[PDB]
Amino acid sequence: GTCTRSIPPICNPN
Amino acid sequence: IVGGYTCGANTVPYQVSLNSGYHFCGGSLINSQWVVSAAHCYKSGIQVRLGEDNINVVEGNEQFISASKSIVHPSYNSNTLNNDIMLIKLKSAASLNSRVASISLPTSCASAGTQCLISGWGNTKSSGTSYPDVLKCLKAPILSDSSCKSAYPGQITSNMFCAGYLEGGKDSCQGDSGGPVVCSGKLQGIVSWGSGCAQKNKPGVYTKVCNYVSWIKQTIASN
Ligand SMILES: [Ca+2]
Repeated sequence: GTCTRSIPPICNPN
Repeated sequence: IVGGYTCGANTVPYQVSLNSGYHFCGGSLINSQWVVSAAHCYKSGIQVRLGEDNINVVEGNEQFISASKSIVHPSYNSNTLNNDIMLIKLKSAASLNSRVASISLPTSCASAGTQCLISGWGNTKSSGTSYPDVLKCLKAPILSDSSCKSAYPGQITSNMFCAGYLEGGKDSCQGDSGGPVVCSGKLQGIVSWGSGCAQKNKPGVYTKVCNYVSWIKQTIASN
């Protein structure tokens, strides 16, 4: 569920 | 920025916006020709926008300068986000003034509890999306290493630190990546990642700039 804070976010399954 | 406040025009004169036909990340001006941002903000065609307040209106004091070099840390790991740092060389030097100014690099790492200024044009909502026109600001403390690691087990490298508020409500967010965390007048952090935004027990995670001062200097000197 964790994501980078970019537009768009790059996210992990967690 | 969630739970922050309007900075005021050009009150954060090192803050830049990275633009590819839209704002997608922040960055920090560290001299007239070089910007620090996050490695995960890398793309072709970056235009650096300096002196910005309202990013949707030409107000005066803007400088738009193309990136001529976008240098991701060679050991950036896109899955762990270790070494999430990028150096951008401007195609021409920015004109430095009161509204466009560089921020100093650290001479030593910062300590837990020190108050820092985090800024950007990212989402201002922790649920849903609302993107501001003008630059937003947040005062936030550096958290202890044990608290950071307890919040994000197995995920915090020595090149990261946590900052913010475990009670929720105040944080950086999508669109703030690459922008500054400035503590005692030094660039100590780069907005990087987190679980959601402004969620309880999930602070922001930031690239630890003090570990990269030598790499930054050596990379600039050879480019
Ligand atoms: Ca503008």
